[PDB]
Amino acid sequence: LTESNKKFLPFQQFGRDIADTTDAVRDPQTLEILDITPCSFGGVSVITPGTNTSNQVAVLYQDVNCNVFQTRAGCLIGAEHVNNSYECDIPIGAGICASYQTSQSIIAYTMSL
Amino acid sequence: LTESNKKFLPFQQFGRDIADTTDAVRDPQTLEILDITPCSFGGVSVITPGTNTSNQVAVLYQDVNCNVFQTRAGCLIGAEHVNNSYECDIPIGAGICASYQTSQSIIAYTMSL
Amino acid sequence: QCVNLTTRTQLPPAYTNSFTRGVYYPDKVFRSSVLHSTQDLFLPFFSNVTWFHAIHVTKRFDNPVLPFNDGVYFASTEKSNIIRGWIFGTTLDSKTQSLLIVNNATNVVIKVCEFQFCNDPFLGVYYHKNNKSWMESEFRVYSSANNCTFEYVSQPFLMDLEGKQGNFKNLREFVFKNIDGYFKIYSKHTPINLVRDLPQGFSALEPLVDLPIGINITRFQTLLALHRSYLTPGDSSSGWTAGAAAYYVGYLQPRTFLLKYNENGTITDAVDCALDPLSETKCTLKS
Amino acid sequence: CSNLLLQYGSFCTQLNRALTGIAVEQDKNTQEVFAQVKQIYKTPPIKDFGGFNFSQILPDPSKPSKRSPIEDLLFNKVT
Amino acid sequence: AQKFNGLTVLPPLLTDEMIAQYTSALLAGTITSGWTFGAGPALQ
Amino acid sequence: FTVEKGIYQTSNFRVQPTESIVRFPNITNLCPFGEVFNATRFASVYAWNR
Amino acid sequence: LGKLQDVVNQNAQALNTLVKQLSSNFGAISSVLNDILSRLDPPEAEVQIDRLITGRLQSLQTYVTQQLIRAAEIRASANLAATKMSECVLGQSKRVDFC
Amino acid sequence: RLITGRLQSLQTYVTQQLIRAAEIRASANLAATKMSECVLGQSKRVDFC
Ligand SMILES: *[C@@H]1O[C@H](CO)[C@@H](O[C@@H]2O[C@H](CO)[C@@H](O)[C@H](O)[C@H]2NC(C)=O)[C@H](O)[C@H]1NC(C)=O
Ligand SMILES: *[C@@H]1O[C@H](CO)[C@@H](O)[C@H](O)[C@H]1NC(C)=O
Ligand SMILES: *[C@@H]1O[C@H](CO)[C@@H](O)[C@H](O)[C@H]1NC(C)=O
Ligand SMILES: *[C@@H]1O[C@H](CO)[C@@H](O)[C@H](O)[C@H]1NC(C)=O
Ligand SMILES: *[C@@H]1O[C@H](CO)[C@@H](O)[C@H](O)[C@H]1NC(C)=O
Ligand SMILES: *[C@@H]1O[C@H](CO)[C@@H](O)[C@H](O)[C@H]1NC(C)=O
Ligand SMILES: *[C@@H]1O[C@H](CO)[C@@H](O)[C@H](O)[C@H]1NC(C)=O
Ligand SMILES: *[C@@H]1O[C@H](CO)[C@@H](O)[C@H](O)[C@H]1NC(C)=O
Ligand SMILES: *[C@@H]1O[C@H](CO)[C@@H](O)[C@H](O)[C@H]1NC(C)=O
Ligand SMILES: *[C@@H]1O[C@H](CO)[C@@H](O)[C@H](O)[C@H]1NC(C)=O
Ligand SMILES: *[C@@H]1O[C@H](CO)[C@@H](O)[C@H](O)[C@H]1NC(C)=O
Ligand SMILES: *[C@@H]1O[C@H](CO)[C@@H](O)[C@H](O)[C@H]1NC(C)=O
Repeated sequence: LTESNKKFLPFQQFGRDIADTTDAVRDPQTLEILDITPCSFGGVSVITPGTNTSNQVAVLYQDVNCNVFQTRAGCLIGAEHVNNSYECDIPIGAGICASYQTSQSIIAYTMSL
Repeated sequence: LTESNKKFLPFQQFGRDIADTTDAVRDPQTLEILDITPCSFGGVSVITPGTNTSNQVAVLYQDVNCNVFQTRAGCLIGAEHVNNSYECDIPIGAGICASYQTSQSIIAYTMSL
Repeated sequence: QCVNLTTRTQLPPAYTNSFTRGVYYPDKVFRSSVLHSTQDLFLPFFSNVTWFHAIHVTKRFDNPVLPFNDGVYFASTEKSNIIRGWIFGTTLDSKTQSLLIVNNATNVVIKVCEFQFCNDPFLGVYYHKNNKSWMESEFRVYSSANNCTFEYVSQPFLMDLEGKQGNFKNLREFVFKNIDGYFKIYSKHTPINLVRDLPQGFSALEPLVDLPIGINITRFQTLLALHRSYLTPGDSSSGWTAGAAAYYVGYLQPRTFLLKYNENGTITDAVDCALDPLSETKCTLKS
Repeated sequence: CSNLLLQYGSFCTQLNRALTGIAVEQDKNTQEVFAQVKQIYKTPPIKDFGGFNFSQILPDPSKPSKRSPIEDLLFNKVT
Repeated sequence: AQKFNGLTVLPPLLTDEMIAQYTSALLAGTITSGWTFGAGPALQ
Repeated sequence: FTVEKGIYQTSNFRVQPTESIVRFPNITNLCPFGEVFNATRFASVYAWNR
Repeated sequence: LGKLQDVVNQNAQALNTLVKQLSSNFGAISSVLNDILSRLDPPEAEVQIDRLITGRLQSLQTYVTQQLIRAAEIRASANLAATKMSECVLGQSKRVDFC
Repeated sequence: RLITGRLQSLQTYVTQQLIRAAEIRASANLAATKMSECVLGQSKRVDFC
């Protein structure tokens, strides 16, 4: 229930959108306009270096907002972020991939074209 | 109920496969392992020379195992087999076609490339 | 009949970790070269499992009435057959059908009845003077019994009644389940040379007997056997000896398991789906 | 079960015809790719092509199969 | 939006900046080398 | 009424079984009843074994 | 080989899914149609039979649609391969970065 | 019946998206050929570029 910036006419109780979903309801306690947004977004994904290469994995959340790196394609945990760029093999989305390099651990970086 | 060559652990009665179908049941008579295979396979088919050319036909079964010629693509009856090869017109399968040649009857042969 | 014990210094129970243990056949069908996943109560891998001691050197003897959840895992690194059997029930006051699965020196005895169960039943072994053999004489498991229906004997099972203090040489695992009132037994003897920290090797459990009882259950407790040699005065108050043994009790939870069936037809691996993200990835791809 | 299937026999007719069309389309795909020429040309017995070694793509008579060593390596690679 | 009912939209692997970079690289190759860069090393 | 050259699928072939076997065991168990006849001695007619 | 392996694995998994569809009840009280006939009378068990018919019809229709789309993709790839054969194999093609 | 209706709607949407994806794949193949021919060289195909 976020703080909205749009006011209603003084005769309405609900509020819908273009997609016809009730996402705005006036609070009867103090006539406060509050927005509605669902919490569960997307699923989970697992980054695996492969068989006979490593054993540890990295878990990627699709559209969930949060070692731990907040990428543009959700939340990525279990893979450290490094500023340099190499050629990427395991795609993730939004221009950043993940790989297993140098011990050695799973890293995430912006791909090189 | 064919005679299998795989032994069962002495606590099991049923048996399945990769495709999850019960195809091996242990017979409780004297502990014999017997496989299960369906007896009905595929359908029937007909070879017709066409109109204004002939009146007889040749019945072909898709995969049923048996004048009568045992082809690779099932059982073909009503069409004699000849060792020579010409260009083929009516396809049957597995490199063998059928045609109406020299009286004259329906013949089956390996196609020529 | 039964007698009461005397208060003494005991040892608190410890907690240990399982290593790919508690895997049995979930059905009675034959599967070869297929990775089949089933929903059934198993023991989760790498879970903190309870540990109970049975060694003398001190005077450790603990037999709590643990609650019987939906399936239990009972593993013992038995060496000299110190443990005897198990008892079951809800209140143990001759009001319900209490089980008694014991293994005497001549034959296994399974009889669920309404035995007048005491506070701490046990098996007593006495060392004869003229005879150099350990023989069981104190058969104090219950006070009396009234009525029951089921009784099973099976084939005779021979065990050794002599207790030692050396290292263990065998490992026995048991799984007890109750689905729709049907009692399930899964066991397999496995040789090993270790004292603790159960190996990471894999071994499935095959059913032995499948009891159609259909009764009520919620609690369980194990039975132990102590020795009465010439060193101890022979009274069950403060002086006794129990040899050396250790049994593990684990509780089964409903998790999907991906089994590895080889070309022979036995389970080889039991990769999970709710333990590790890598295991979930393995079991979602069925590979 | 068959008695209630007369109410949906047309659906099974469409499904069977679609599968037959798919099968004959798969059959016609091989004729459009490999049957480009209507004359089978034999490889000459002379293997002196100015130094170009063609044994890895031409069939070899050492094996009963007509596949090339590249094709035999290709057949076993896929399942 | 269209995401409130579980209809999540997957972001593309390549952003618009990377596509623009690819187009600029192709443009530079086709004005500075012609077709040599498309069939081998780039020749001035 | 006119059929051209080619393959045609008309119907299906099903091999209907003609015999059925439903025997579950190889033999059933017994109970001790031969001692009624295989006995050292029998009873009389005024007081017979039941 | 990636291209040659997908066309076999997809068909095999579609066949496996078709087999798996017969293990579901589609909201009925049983999966196998023989069990309901043996345990219930045909006048009463007609609705369960019809529900199973509708479920199997839906699964078969989805399989047919998937196979038709796969066949269209295979037809496009076969046309591309035939053109590649007739251009790069049966002669020399002037199209740059095509062969 | 709600399950069946939602399943039917989802299946129809998936079929429409698959057909659209096939058309997009054909268009992308055409665009790739155009990029390889008209851009990465000079194409002798008349009325193609
Ligand atoms: C063409 O290449 C093949 C490679 O397969 C050559 O065959 C090899 O020849 C060497 C030299 O004697 C042998 O040691 C290898 O065992 C051969 N391999 C096979 C698979 O046959 C062949 O000699 C070459 N021919 C020409 C004319 O260059
Ligand atoms: C994620 O949440 C944190 C704290 O709740 C917030 O500071 C951050 O702006 C959020 N990220 C986005 C993209 O809104
Ligand atoms: C490298 O990454 C760190 C991470 O915060 C950043 O502060 C730094 O500016 C980066 N350096 C370069 C050259 O990108
Ligand atoms: C078949 O029956 C006989 C009794 O006539 C029995 O002895 C034998 O063990 C049986 N065979 C089995 C159970 O395999
Ligand atoms: C067909 O059946 C005959 C006799 O039943 C048998 O000899 C033959 O091997 C069978 N063919 C095949 C391909 O199994
Ligand atoms: C065809 O000719 C070959 C020549 O050896 C012979 O072996 C074969 O039996 C002949 N087939 C028929 C059907 O005459
Ligand atoms: C040991 O067991 C307890 C209770 O089951 C649990 O809370 C604890 O996390 C376990 N220890 C470890 C290291 O997981
Ligand atoms: C062993 O105990 C059982 C009861 O559990 C009893 O029936 C049997 O007679 C005992 N054996 C001996 C040798 O006393
Ligand atoms: C045994 O006796 C009790 C009476 O205390 C009775 O409630 C119970 O039903 C009896 N059990 C059987 C199997 O008859
Ligand atoms: C079995 O026990 C449960 C509670 O544990 C009780 O609700 C149920 O009525 C009992 N059933 C019988 C047959 O005693
Ligand atoms: C299982 O059977 C196969 C085939 O007989 C054999 O090769 C394999 O060794 C057997 N496995 C075991 C553990 O005996
Ligand atoms: C009685 O004994 C005879 C011989 O000992 C034996 O053949 C027979 O089967 C037994 N039983 C009956 C019912 O006659």
